[PDB]
Amino acid sequence: STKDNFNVYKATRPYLAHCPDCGEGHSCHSPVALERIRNEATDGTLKIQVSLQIGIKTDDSHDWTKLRYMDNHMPADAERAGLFVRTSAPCTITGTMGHFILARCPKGETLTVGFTDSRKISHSCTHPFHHDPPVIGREKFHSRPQHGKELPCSTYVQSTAATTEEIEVHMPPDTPDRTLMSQQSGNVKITVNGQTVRYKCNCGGSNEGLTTTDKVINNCKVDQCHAAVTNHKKWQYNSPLVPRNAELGDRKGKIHIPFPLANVTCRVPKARNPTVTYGKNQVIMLLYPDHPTLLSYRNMGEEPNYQEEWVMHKKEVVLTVPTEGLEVTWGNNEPYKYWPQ
Amino acid sequence: ITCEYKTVIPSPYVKCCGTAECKDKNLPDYSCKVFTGVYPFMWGGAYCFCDAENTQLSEAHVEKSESCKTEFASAYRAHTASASAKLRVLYQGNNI
Amino acid sequence: PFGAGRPGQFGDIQSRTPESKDVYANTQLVLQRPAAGTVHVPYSQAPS
Amino acid sequence: YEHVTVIPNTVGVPYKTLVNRPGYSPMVLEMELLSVTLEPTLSLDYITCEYKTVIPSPYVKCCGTAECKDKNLPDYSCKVFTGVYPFMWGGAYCFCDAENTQLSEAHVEKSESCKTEFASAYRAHTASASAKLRVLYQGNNITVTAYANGDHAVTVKDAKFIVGPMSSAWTPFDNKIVVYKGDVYNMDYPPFGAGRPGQFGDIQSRTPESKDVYANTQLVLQRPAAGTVHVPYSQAPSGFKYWLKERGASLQHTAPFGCQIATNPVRAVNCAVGNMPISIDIPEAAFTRVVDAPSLTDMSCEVPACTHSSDFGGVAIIKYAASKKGKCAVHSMTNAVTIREAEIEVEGNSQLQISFSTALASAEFRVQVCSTQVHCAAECHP
Amino acid sequence: PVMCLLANTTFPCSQPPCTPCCYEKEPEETLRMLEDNVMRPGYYQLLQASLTCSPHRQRE
Repeated sequence: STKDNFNVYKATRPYLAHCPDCGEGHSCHSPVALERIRNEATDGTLKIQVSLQIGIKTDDSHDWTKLRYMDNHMPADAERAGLFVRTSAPCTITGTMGHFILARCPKGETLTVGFTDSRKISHSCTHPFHHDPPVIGREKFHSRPQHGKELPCSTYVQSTAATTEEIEVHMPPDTPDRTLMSQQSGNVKITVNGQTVRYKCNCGGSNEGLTTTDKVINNCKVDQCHAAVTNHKKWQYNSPLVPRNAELGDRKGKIHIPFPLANVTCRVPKARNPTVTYGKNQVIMLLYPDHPTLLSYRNMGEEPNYQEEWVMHKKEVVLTVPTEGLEVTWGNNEPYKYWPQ
Repeated sequence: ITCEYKTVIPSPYVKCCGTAECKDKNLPDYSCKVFTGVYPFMWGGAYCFCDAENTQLSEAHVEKSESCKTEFASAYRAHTASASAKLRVLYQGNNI
Repeated sequence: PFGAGRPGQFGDIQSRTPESKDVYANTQLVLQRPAAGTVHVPYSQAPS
Repeated sequence: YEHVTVIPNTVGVPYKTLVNRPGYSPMVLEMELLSVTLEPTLSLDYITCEYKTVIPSPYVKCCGTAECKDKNLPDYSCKVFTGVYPFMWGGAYCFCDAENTQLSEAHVEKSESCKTEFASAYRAHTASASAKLRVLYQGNNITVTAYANGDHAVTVKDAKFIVGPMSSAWTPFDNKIVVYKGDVYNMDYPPFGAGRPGQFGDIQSRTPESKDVYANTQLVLQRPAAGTVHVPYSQAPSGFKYWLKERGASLQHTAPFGCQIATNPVRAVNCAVGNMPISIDIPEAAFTRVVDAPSLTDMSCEVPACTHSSDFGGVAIIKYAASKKGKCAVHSMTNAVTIREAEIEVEGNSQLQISFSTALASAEFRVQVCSTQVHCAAECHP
Repeated sequence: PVMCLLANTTFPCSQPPCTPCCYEKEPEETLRMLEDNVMRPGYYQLLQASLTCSPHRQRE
């Protein structure tokens, strides 16, 4: 029994869609077209949606080392290792499943997603995207600590499971193909090749029809005709970069997606406690930050007079301690309280 | 409650050799426009048989993003607070 | 207030409850004419 | 064109407003307040209900001394009674004549009824005023629901409506309120952990799902009767049961200005207090130019029947000479007289019939049909 | 009992009449059926059953 073999990818397929920059600023019908970039995760993780499907082979089988993309009319297999994500510099890919990629990217103004096909030909899609993720906590750090202050943050979970979030899907539109038509001496010959072809000619007689068998259009030229293969057996993401199917109305399905956004915990480092010296209603701190650290302070009376500054390097701070008291917060550390003697 | 919005844009209705029609849909920020004189191309050539008289119906609406359950801000009307106190009393050599 | 939110500002989208099906939206969403021979839905909208 | 008027905050009274855009034929709009809702923001402090005195089987320690231990339970009471000799049907329960002890224990918790029968204590603050207004606009009745703050703009058939701000900020609700089913009460309820025995709040639960509850019921365990197995006790009766009979009439019956009180959500409906300003931004298309509207001449008015009352007890027949066929607005130029009809159809040398309301015994009033005025003389009877 | 729709009939969402291998047998018909139940609360029960293939000509 294979009663637990539910595979949504048997119904869906990778596709070709519009990309404004396929390299060198020129637009193309991309097999790695960018659909949507999600940046709701406060931890800085990007949830990227593309036209291809990662971790799935053409036979619908799941294989993490493989990737499937639309090659002209038919989907083809490609290596997962060849897949790359970049902004101003390369990104760290944290998870891949179907149309979705999880990536940790450096600061940038564009977002590029690419891969290398079977023929060793590189394909990429560039979209303008301002990426500069906000700071988690009060300290701008580079690497993730094992221990630190536990702060609330959101991330896209690395779980391959699809249970909460979803996308709209529908049948793809008719796929135009000029190779279906040929010039039989001085007429039009439409060869279906075991497919359902929708044809239309700028000639008399039986000029149109949804055919399953070969058709001939006598007293007609090849340029006067339009031929397209219909796709009623497959599903495709409801993409605004692909036209809607003309035959069916507002017909649509829905499928669950991997990596949903969830509330988690982010560990942040606590900046080293500064060298503190005292004076009459005055506190002097010698700040030695290892990275940008936020310093904030307020009076504990009627007039708090809240002040804040990002401390980048070695700086001596002179603060007035009123009779009511002074509260000082240095980065992710718990607030220090000062009172006059 | 407020959160990040999502612009829901389905596949555009490209009516080949015809004129598409926009209808008033009761959806938040519903936008509909029919563009005349379109001639769109796919990888294998032109999508429409006709050179002229093709229309593209573009439609969009706004709804809550998938993030709204996790990332959100709540707007509250705050009135007359109840004051509560926790007091430690050293009573009969014991802390109560 | 609800139904008074401005585009690109706090309240551009307003939901009475987190479970609410219908929401208020004022994001200044304007659909644009697609590029020559291109299938896409270009638009102008005030950011979140 | 923005038309601004002020109507009294009274529900079920149709008001006529004359819109006069310069160079455009007069427009008569009928406005009626269908409902005025004052919904306060509620913050649940606690819920109260009937308490349950949980008394298990007493521990009768035969030939020994039982020991009471401090249990963190609401109104926990424990007492060990010495010199007991209890009997059951088949004789004495204990082998020993003397040295037998009975440990009696009890605690208070929410009754099984607390999910069904309960009163909620709320902190009520700054109410948001809302209004439902019926407008006779272009021969059709339109409904406008807006917050009466003078900021919430509601557009119906291209006409932008701005309702309020309310002239009176009055509310029938105090800072602290108590809700029982469909009834609301203004009550300075005791705070959580301050409830008194036999009074509202003897038992207090922060939420209806709360496991731990506050209890002050004056529960005191008594010595059992000679040779009897039972747990006698003294306790102040249910404060909630006492409040249910001592609450008096709810806000629906006691509130001034004829307030109607509803629950789910808690709100004050149709409180007849102060006035309500109305702003209507009428679109360009709704108006008809004076030249495009019929011109009326040779006007005469006759009143064959009149009774001065609160309703339309007056009848007036107005003769006219119209330049062309079309719709004309009907309006009283005298504030002491009001006309039922807002718009009538005119055609050449014909007559119109209108219904009017007045309190005057001798009513002399002017009627403006389109852009021409006519004097009406009426002798109204009691 | 969660109910789904197929033309003029109602059926349990987890049990479509096309089972087993709904998609393998009739791919167009299966997708059309799923599209007709997109608004139904038991859509994901129908999606799971329709896109699962445990054929007869198999040991396990």
